[PDB]
Amino acid sequence: QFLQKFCAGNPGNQALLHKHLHLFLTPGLLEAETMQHIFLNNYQLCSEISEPVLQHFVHLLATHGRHVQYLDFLHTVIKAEGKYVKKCQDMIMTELTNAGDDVVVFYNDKASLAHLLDMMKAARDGVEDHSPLMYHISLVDLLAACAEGKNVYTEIKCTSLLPLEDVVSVVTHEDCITEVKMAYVNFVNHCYVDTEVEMKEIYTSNHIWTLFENFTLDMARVCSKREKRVADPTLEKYVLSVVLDTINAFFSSPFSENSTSLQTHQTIVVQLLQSTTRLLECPWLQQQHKGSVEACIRTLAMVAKGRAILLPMDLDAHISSMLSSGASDYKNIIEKLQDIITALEERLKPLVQAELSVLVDVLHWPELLFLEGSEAYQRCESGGFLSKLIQHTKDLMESEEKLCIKVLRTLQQMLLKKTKYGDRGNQLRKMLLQNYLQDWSAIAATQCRLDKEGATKLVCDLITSTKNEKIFQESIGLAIHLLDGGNTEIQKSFHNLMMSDKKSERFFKVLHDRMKRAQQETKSTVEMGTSVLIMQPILRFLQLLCENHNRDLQNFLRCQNNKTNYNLVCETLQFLDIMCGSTTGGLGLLGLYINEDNVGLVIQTLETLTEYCQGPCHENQTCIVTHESNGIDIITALILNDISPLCKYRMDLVLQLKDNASKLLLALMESRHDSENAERILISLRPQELVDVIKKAYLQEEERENSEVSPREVGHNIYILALQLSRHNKQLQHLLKPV
Amino acid sequence: SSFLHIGDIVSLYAEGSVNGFISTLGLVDDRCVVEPAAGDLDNPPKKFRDCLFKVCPMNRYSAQKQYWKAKQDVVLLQKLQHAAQMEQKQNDTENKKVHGDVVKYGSVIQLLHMKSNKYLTVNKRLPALLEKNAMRVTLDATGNEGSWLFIQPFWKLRSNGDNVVVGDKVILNPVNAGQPLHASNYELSDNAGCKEVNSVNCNTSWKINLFMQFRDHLEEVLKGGDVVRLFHAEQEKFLTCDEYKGKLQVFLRTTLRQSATSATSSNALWEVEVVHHDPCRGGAGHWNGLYRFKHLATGNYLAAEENPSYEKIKYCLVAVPHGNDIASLFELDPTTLQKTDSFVPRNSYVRLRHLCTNTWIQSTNVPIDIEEERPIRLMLGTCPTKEDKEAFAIVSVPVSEIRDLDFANDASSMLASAVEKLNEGFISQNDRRFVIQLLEDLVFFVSDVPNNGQNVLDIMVTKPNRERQKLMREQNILKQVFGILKAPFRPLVRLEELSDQKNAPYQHMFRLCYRVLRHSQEDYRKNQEHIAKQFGMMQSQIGYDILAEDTITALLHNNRKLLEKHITKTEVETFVSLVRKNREPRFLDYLSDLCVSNH
Amino acid sequence: QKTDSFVPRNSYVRLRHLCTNTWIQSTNVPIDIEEERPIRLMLGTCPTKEDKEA
Ligand SMILES: O=P(O)(O)O[C@@H]1[C@H](O)[C@H](O)[C@@H](OP(=O)(O)O)[C@H](OP(=O)(O)O)[C@H]1O
Repeated sequence: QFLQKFCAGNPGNQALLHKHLHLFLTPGLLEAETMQHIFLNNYQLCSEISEPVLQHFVHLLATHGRHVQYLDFLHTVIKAEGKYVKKCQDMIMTELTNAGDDVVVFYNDKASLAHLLDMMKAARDGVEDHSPLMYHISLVDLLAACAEGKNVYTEIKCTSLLPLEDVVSVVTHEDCITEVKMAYVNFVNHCYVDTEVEMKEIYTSNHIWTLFENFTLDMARVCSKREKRVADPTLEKYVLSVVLDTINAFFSSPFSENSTSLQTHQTIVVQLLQSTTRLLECPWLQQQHKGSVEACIRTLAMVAKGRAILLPMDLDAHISSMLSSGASDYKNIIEKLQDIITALEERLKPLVQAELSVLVDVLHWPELLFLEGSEAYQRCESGGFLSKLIQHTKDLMESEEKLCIKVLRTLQQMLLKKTKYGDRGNQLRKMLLQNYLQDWSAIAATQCRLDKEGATKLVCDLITSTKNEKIFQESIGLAIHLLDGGNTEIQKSFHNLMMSDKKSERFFKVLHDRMKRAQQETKSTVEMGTSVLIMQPILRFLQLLCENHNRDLQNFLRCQNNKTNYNLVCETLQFLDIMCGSTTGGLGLLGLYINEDNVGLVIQTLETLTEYCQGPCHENQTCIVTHESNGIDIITALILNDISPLCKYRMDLVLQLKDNASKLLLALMESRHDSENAERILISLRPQELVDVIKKAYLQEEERENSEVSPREVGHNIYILALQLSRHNKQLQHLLKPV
Repeated sequence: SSFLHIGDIVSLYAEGSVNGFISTLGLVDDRCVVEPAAGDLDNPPKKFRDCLFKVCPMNRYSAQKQYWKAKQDVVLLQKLQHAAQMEQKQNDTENKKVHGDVVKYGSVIQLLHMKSNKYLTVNKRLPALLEKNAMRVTLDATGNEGSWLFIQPFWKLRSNGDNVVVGDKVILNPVNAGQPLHASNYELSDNAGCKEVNSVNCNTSWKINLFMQFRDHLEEVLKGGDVVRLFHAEQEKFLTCDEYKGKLQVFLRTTLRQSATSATSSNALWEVEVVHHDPCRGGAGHWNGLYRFKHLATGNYLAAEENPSYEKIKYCLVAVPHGNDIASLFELDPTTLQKTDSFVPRNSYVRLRHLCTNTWIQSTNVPIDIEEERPIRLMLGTCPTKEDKEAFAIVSVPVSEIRDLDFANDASSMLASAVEKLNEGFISQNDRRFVIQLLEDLVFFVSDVPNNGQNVLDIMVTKPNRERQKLMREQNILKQVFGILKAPFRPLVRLEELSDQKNAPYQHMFRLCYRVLRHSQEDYRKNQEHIAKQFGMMQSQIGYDILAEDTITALLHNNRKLLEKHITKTEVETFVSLVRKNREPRFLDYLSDLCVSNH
Repeated sequence: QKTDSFVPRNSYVRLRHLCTNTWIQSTNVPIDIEEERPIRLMLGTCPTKEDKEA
């Protein structure tokens, strides 16, 4: 109990107690309640909740029996601070389905219905704290919450478990308890009215009207109860929240256009409308509930006018009137302490950066620390501290994650250009440097020093074998920084490493599968997903590796010499095709998909593709042009089709994209003397549209004021491509000539 | 054994909870069922045409999906349509290029039903009819992304990257559903003994047998399971089998048409089956081989039996239901010289020889219906000696005619079942609804107009169809409709009681039947005469809200002969009497139309 | 396999007895039934051929 009190309402204490979770990961109701309090009202831990915990609790429920504590824990885990977790919902539903009928029990049978009635009448006054009825209610609520997510299979399974016949038989029964009514109404609202199924039996069934008339009877009971001071909070809250919610959801969907056909349905609608009118007339209704009631009444009114139902004139004028009406020293010491704290934090901002800078510098020159002529000084002169640091970084990859991350980060800052932090920061750095120690050329020299030291081996061993996303990202950044500037020696060392190394396929395998997951996430999606963000570093790393027209590296990337061969260029083309929408985008719908968020990634992908093609490389050119996915068309669609959404409020990006696409096409046809490339590109490129966009670029040049890339060179590049293409197209040659 | 090349025709066994070939119901039904009672691997089902699937490569439907959404601004729609057309043509080009390649475990394949020409697609956004938790599996002609299926190894012997071998067991996992196909144990209410195939987690193994190779699927060959007609060159007549006096008889029909080849009838359609060691294997037929002939209309096998007249001939041809006897095996001999023993070319004259009795088929000039005016049936019998002049050309039939015949045969079967049920005197609401659905479907089929949700008792047709009308008449469907119209008034329902709501559905049913009797009699004289043969029944029921008067007027609208025969004092008196009762202008209009015909 | 060539290594095969014309097969009957945690499974030959057993 004390632990529950201590970890309630404060995320910090909740996480601190959750750190020692091995104590509560054991059978016991009290432990389950305590851990439920630990994972209550917080989203960080719930989102990152490990699958084994849920699996163990499901197995516990299956083995030790049915209890409500575990169901309550699952319900709390599903919803955190008002936002559901898709992952947790998925694992919970899968585990429940795989558990079997023992864990999940539904009283949908005649005998089971009689048992439900017996349990209900046994708890007529109120639901007991622990009883099978509570377990059923909790299970129904959990299933409804899980079905709230957008998963078709889960909704189908929920519908199969509880057919509409069961809910009408139980809810509409002569005697029904409030808890079951609320749970079943919520289940219907979150599993029947709102679904991705096309059949949607609810919208084309008379059962929902039976539910509606039952709800009207319930509201009549509520009003009569208050008239006689027999107010029941459960009935009031049920009618106020769930009855109105389900009524609004059913009557607001656009698929109920033809549902209202029977005059009896119209009478039920009138009864519901006057029911809401009676509800708003009384002053007991609360302001927050008044808003929901008014909204439901509005929706019902739009439905009524749309159906042109002839309501009674007196109440019809009444509903019109309502529609028009609604339309219309201790504290002082604390604050002073906070002020001083923020002031000190602002003041000390540059000094810390200077201290990290001196750390990097000291690491760069460890020899000065020792004395001249000492054996340790000789060791540091030729490698030494840096060699041991790099060598041991791989060893401590698993022992300490934070230490490895920090070592990689400081190594990255070592290769970065120097910068000034300020007068005070510079002075502090000078003092620390003197006390402790007594252009592109420098960056290249440092990169070569790391190359000799063994940095390439460290980074390669990190990418090939690392289960931590942060370490992989830092390793990729280190590779980028080492390759920055198109060094011709780091690339050679990297190529030697891949060619002569037992791992071989492992590094390319992790790169390849990461790219595959990236395209899968992009396809599923259509901010940005975590999977797509990591794609920019990988593309930049590949482009830098193949920079300066390194033929051997391009050939190796296209196809390795190992037993298992993985290509990265074709995956890059496929990824661009998927991101751009494929055929549908190239047809003219490309502009809709492209937005400001993903423009930079597309630019980087195009840059990498043109770097692959350049050199020139024939094999890469044939692979890209003759790809199975037919991605090349999108490259053409970039220049032919103007991005209607982005062009209105962002032009520089559009011109940059067009320029990159033109460069990529020119690189594809840099030294192609055959005709297959010409025919393939011409199929997508309509000559008339090509010349038209050429003229459009000329006349559009006027906007050079706000764009650093002038439309003139993009137009000129397109014309150069047209000249290269006209060699195999007589019509294009004729059109390309001047008037 | 051999690899499963793309294009081969296979049969998918359903070993697991329920074992049986995955067949599909006829008509517009898009439901696939595995029926274990029909047969097993050793004994195949009698109707071995609904269990054949062709394996096809990947087919992209992105632009097609977008076009469908656009259908369910004009320049954009036109561009999308052009996109769908170019994407389709790219699809066929890729399919032709990839044809002949082997299939590997973990690859992507689509199953196309040869009979229905519909892909076996799986829909994840709909639950199954009988198993809610299981997602839908149905046949779609155009296909969608659900048609994609991974073939995976049910055995540990085969791994990803290996080549599939015929006769093995595999698992079919749809690309989107991610749930293997399962043959549930939920029997379908509509058809007894038929289970349901749904995409859901299970452990069923789909043993992939082999029926035809990719190389043997050439259209220039007489392939096993093909359907052809046996034209007689000397007598210029088509071989036919028909019900005559309670027993089916095989004969040579005579026609008065100037061109004998134009006497095309659905009863003369025969299917050729190559007898191989494997019961479930067909393939191209060779000159040195044994063949069997099946009748699509009735499912009977041609054979020879002792002739009581033993006339000059010893045995006579006859239809036999069973096909496992040795009396149904026939060898085909060529009439010209052929290079070695190669595949039998299509549209080539051949001679049929019986294996058991070593006798050669021969025509005879003795009519069987001697007690009938204008004999049209000529007896056929086998003579021990060989006659060179007697050869039977094997003429191919267009696939369309087969499709209409398959549509009509099942419909006739269920109409006959409904007629028998009505004759018994008991019927259920579900059965009545099913028969109503059948009647409207038949109306649409006869009209041939696409279904746009118009009134069932109101449809416009510009060009009546002749071949469909002939198929409608000669499959006894019109006779079954007449039985449906006549049997109820014999009493389950009464004419005056049709107004009452209790019998309201029956009245509607009858209207449909009358409409079924209206489209058939349009520009075709034989159908008009056949329907008019029972003019008494239509006259008896005229007056009630059954549309009998409209059918009669249409029947006699153009044909003068029936106009004089079926119009006399009595019927005009009945028209006057019902005019006096109803006092409605429509009957006056009908009389005015009857007054003058053909302007 | 192409013709009758050498048996490749690491290849699945089925064993058949010459004398009795029977095919080897696994069985789910432990031999040490009088012993906790049976680990030995009986093997026997069935006249019919099972493809899954390799
Ligand atoms: O041109 P008309 O006046 O209609 O007459 C045609 C023909 O003279 C026969 O009556 C009949 O052929 P059969 O000798 O085979 O009966 C044919 O129908 P068919 O299409 O059923 O052959 C008719 O269409």
